[PDB]
Amino acid sequence: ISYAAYLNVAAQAIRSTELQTASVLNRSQTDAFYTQYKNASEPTPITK
Amino acid sequence: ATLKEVEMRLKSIKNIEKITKTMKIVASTRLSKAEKAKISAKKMDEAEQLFYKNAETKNKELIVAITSDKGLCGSIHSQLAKAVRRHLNDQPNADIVTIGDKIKMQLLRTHPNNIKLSINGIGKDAPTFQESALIADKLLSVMKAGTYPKISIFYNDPVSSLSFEPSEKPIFNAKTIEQSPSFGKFEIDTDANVPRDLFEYTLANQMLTAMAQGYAAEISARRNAMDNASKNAGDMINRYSILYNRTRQAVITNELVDIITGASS
Amino acid sequence: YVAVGQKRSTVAQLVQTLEQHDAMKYSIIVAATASEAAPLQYLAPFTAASIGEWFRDNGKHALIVYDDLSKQAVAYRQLSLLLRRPPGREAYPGDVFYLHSRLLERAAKLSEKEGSGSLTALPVIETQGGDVSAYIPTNVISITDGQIFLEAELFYKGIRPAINVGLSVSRVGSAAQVKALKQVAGSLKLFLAQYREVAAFAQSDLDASTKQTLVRGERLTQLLKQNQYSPLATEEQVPLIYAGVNGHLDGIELSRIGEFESSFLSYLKSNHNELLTEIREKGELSKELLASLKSATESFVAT
Amino acid sequence: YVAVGQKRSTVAQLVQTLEQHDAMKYSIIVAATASEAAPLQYLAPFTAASIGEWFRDNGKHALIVYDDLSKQAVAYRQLSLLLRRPPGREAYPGDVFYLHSR
Amino acid sequence: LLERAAKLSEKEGSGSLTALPVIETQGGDVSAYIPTNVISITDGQIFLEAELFYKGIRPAINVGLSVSRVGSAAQVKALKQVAGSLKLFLAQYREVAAFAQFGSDLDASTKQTLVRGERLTQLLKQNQYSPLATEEQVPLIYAGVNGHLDGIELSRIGEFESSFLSYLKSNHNELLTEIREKGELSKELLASLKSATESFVAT
Amino acid sequence: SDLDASTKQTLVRGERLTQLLKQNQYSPLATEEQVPLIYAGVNGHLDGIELSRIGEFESSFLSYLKSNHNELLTEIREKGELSKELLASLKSATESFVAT
Amino acid sequence: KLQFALPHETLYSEVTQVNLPAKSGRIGVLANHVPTVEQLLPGVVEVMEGSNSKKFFISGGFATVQPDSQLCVTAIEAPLESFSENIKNLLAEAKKNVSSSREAAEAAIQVEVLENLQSV
Amino acid sequence: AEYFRDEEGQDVLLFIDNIFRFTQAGSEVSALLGRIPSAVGYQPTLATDMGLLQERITTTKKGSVTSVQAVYVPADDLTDPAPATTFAHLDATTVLSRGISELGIYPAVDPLDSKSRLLDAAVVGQEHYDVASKVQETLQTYKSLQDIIAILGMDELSEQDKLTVERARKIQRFLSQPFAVAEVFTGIPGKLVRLKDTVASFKAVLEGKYDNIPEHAFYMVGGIEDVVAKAEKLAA
Amino acid sequence: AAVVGQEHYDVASKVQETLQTYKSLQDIIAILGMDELSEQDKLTVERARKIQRFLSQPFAVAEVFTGIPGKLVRLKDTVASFKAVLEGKYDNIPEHAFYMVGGIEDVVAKAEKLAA
Repeated sequence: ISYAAYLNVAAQAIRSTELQTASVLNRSQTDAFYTQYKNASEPTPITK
Repeated sequence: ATLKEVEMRLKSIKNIEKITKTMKIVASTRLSKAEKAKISAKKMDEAEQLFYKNAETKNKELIVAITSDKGLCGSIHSQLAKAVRRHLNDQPNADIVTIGDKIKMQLLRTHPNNIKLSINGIGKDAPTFQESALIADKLLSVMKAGTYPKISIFYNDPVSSLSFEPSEKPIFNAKTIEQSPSFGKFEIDTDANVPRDLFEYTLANQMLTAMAQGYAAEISARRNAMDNASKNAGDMINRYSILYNRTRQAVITNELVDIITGASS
Repeated sequence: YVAVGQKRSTVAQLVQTLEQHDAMKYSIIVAATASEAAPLQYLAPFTAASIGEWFRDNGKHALIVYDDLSKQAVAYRQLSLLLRRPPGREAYPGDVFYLHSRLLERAAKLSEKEGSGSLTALPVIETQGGDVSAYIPTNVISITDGQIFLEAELFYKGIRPAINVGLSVSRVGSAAQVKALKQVAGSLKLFLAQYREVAAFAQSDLDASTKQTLVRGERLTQLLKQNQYSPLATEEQVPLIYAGVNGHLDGIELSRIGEFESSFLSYLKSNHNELLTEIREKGELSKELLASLKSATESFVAT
Repeated sequence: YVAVGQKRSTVAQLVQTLEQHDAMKYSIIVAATASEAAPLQYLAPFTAASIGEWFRDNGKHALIVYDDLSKQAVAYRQLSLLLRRPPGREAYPGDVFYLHSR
Repeated sequence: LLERAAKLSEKEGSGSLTALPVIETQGGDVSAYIPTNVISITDGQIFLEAELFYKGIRPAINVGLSVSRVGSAAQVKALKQVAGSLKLFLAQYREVAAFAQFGSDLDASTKQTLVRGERLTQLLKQNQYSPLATEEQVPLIYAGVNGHLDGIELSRIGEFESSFLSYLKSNHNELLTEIREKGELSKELLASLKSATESFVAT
Repeated sequence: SDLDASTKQTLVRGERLTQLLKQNQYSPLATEEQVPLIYAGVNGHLDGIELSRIGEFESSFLSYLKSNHNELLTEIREKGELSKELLASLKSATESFVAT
Repeated sequence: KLQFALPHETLYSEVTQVNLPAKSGRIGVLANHVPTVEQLLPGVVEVMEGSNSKKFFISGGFATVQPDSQLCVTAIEAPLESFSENIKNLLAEAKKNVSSSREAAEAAIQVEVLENLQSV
Repeated sequence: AEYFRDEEGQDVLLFIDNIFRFTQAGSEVSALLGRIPSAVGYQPTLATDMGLLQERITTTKKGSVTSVQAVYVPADDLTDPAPATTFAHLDATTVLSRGISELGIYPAVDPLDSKSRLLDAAVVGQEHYDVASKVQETLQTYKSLQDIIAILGMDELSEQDKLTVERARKIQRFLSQPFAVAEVFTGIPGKLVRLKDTVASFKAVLEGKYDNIPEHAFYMVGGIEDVVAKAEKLAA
Repeated sequence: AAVVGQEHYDVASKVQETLQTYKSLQDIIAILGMDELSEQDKLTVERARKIQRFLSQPFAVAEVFTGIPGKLVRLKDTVASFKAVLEGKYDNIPEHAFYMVGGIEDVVAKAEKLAA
């Protein structure tokens, strides 16, 4: 997969002593849903 | 009648004023954090821009846009829509990937050759690299972003803490990097495919900057709007206040007429 | 104390309170109670004023508190209507102005040939909707030389006295202000003015200046609370206000403002009863007193 | 030009203005100043209109400006109240419509 | 005049004149002397609101300004059970609706209320000169209160009401007979009704 | 608010017309003189003069009209009803002055 | 010098020695360095200003020396001392789960971060 | 009542209903007597008539009489002179609100709008006073926060604010207690709760000692003992 | 509807409801931009602004006073015209085209006039 997806996963993995700031956790937490679209016509939005 | 209709509407107006006041103030608190993020991010971005300039990168066409799902953040939704519209005369059939519900409705109308991919749920959240990364990954696969020799991103540059000017910038594809000449003063062999890596990385790094710029502009717009609201509400308060006062005086005149009728007895 | 239309039970409590605080031995209560007839009510402030003339004429000083002229008005209304005189604005007799004005001009600070007599007066008007728009308030407000306008929100917010100082004014004001207290409280007016304005942008914390104002202002507002039926000596008013002016109270926790106050006063009483006596007799603050006071305030503030 | 309920000074300035614009020679001024008695003020528009009718009944075109009938209303109000007739609507006489319409 | 209408005892032959006063309000001024007086005398108010008349409830009864002090003791036992939280829902709808016209980002709880509430008002809507049998008011309130119509789209609520009644008349006419006959809803009847309503959600 | 081009054009005319409306107290104007001025604005020739300078245009236009052809105004003085010739003369005259 | 940046604070702007893990192996940069673009891998990183050394654990990013003799580093998140024992244990468990389940790329990176941490 | 107070010497607990009717009746016979009516048509003798009634009722040394006088506030406007005149004469005002009733809370008494000058700190004791001050503040905060929660959202509230709101909703429905004479107007048997028990129970709530109890297990029940019991019922 | 038919009554019902909404949002429109109103509402507002203007009709007697040649339109035509407008059929042409003019056909023609 994409190089920046590799880098992303690395950031997420680093977010897995142990304990870290809220901004890290927020940067590794997403409530979004990629909404496939077209034309209007939208295949159902699934979590991102 | 007059009296009650004045008063009930005046009460509504009062309640609206109070809510918008509260919102405006809370918005100011929130605005500081939004802006703070934008500084650090923008500094990070500039270091990359230093490359793009020196490389003389010199970029169909993709349009990406950034707004929130959220409303009552001024005229961001339609001002960004308008700055999109000017550049949607530059390719009407261009596919717009919309980060944020509000601008989407307007753009979708302007051409229905636009919304192909959209991202809902960024609007509530703060600018975060992970989101940008996932969006990038989906952009490459879904929109075949690298294929398009142009990419253009739209956002609201938060010019001052009371203003926002809608802005755009060009994201440089892997093709662009290849054929830019003064990329050659920077070095790579073939050990890495720096166009194919750097494109992806700056797809997100630029996108995060656009998001940060936008987020601050959004909160700024909300503050601006709710302030102007307080003024508009005040004017109605005053107009209905004068009406209230006149209505009050007249009733006393009727009562005095009743007492004067008693005097006639 | 001129108890007008006040139920006999309330006045009984009043009398009892006066006895409790051993104040009966200079108090006079002219009473036209709720039950007492509207003619008696009409002549009740007039009667009270007459008592005042004897003191005033003797050149001595006294304070007559007409409480409340609002009930005086109603009695006049009842009286007038029954005498078939047309009722004036807001159905209160046309010459109600004339009545109120007669009463309020029978309080005075006499000439020096007249032996500088004093009959201080403090009329009380109860605003039933809080509307100063109302005819009886408007008339009286005009006649009076200053007003204090207490606000309900403040009362609810447990600020007793619930005076809203924005809507309080004195038209004689600083002429009758203790020199010491004048020195240490020009600032106080200005601080509170800012605190009021920046209270409505604190719903938040933005400018460093606004938050600084807020700390000084909130502590001051808390300081000016007073538990009802405890009076305060001026020689103990001035130190507390000085502290606030110098913002030493800023550090002191809001909840601990109260604790600070009593402790500070006792600390001042033990350490510097010289200061208290000096304040009392000088009636003004020397540079040396403000110097000593600052040192003391710092020391107490540290503990 | 009917000047009703107006300060005698102000009217004099108007007269002087008109005579400066040499317009007086084609115009009449009827004056019913504020000082003048309230019933006289009441009768002032009616009287002025009679003068106008003489011109009208010469078959000659004319104009009459009644400035200000609002002051006639206050005048009629005073008269009505002093005739102890019950106040009309808005405390202005009940025959105030009739006064104006006639 | 008004106190000459009363429910009398059975040693008075159990008579009862019921009275309905009608009072025109001059600009809705209830502080006018005649309106004030009458309000005290009477045991209920059935305030009618003009704006709601225009809004499409015809007749329109502003339920906020309507009270019945005597209340249920004349409300059908069944109808009391079903409409128990109808009042609560409407009251919540009223608060929520005020917020809703400022149309800010809605609390999930508030938009549940908003959606339910919108349907409820539309459900209530009356059609002039056409009463409805109580036996056939019990189903409609059951359906609404048990949120079967909360989902059903606002526009076609009017269609739904007519059709639901027709459907029950066709199929569950036995049930309707029972509601008429027994006037309080048994567990079995509530379930039967629930099953019927559920089936009619998708038609 | 979003202003449609149709509304914007009307607003632009309306504002320019408002300038035209204005009068200066104790200065009465000839009926004849009013006829060209109204023609101009109605036919939207006051787009051709920015709002600030509309007042300048008006006085200058009147001076122009008298100098260019007081014949038109003399005609409106006697005829008091426009003809096709007067209408054309006004179109021509208004365009001519508007340009300068 | 070193210009180091993150989207929450820009850590550096003159840094003496920078030690970087790159797709060219390992690179050390001191003052003037010929101008390159290098991808920063998920890393154990050292940045030294003087002999004093700060040790960073990095989610990878990009490095690009600009032709003014400044090493522009942009990376997503950096500390090493903060990152470094139970978290390594958790990463081992997580690695086991990740092994079975893009899932490959995730597992490679998961192993890499776990290994890079294990090196600490 | 005077006969009871005086000549039978005993304490009483007078009840009058509704004293707005006393005003209205008096207004009518004033007009019948030809007296020029005062404000909002109310009798010119309104004050002294109210006064005569009110003054007559009092605690003497012969006895004690405790009036509860109902007042109807026409069109819920107490700025209307007739409620306002009565407002002076009555020691311990209580406001019953339509809104609170509509929320389903019976008592319909709106706590922040009710005012009793018997809530003096010494009179009810310092503990009672302090607890009640804390309750009053908590509810007032909750009312202020209602606006924020509604529009701005529930989630933007602070952790501190959220705990205050959660407790306030519990307190709000802890107010809700059934009434024995509203076994007819409801069915739930009423509860007579001791003064001491109430002080104790509200204190506990504020401390959050029963924040492990459902909100609805405070709703329409008596004392703390009942609230705990209803937690078990809801749990089941 | 027992008199003028259910269809007539229904058409009128929608007009009343729409206008009442429009009156209702007048406060909100002033305090907060009309742009910052809900999408559903903006359609209503646009429709209502059109309806309000549509209601106009030059009078024949006062054709002089209005200065517009009078318009008198059939009742049967009126119901049809409003029905269409409510179905947003002619909602796509200027608001000012509905202003101070008669029937739907005239609106279409006035669109042509405006278009020039």
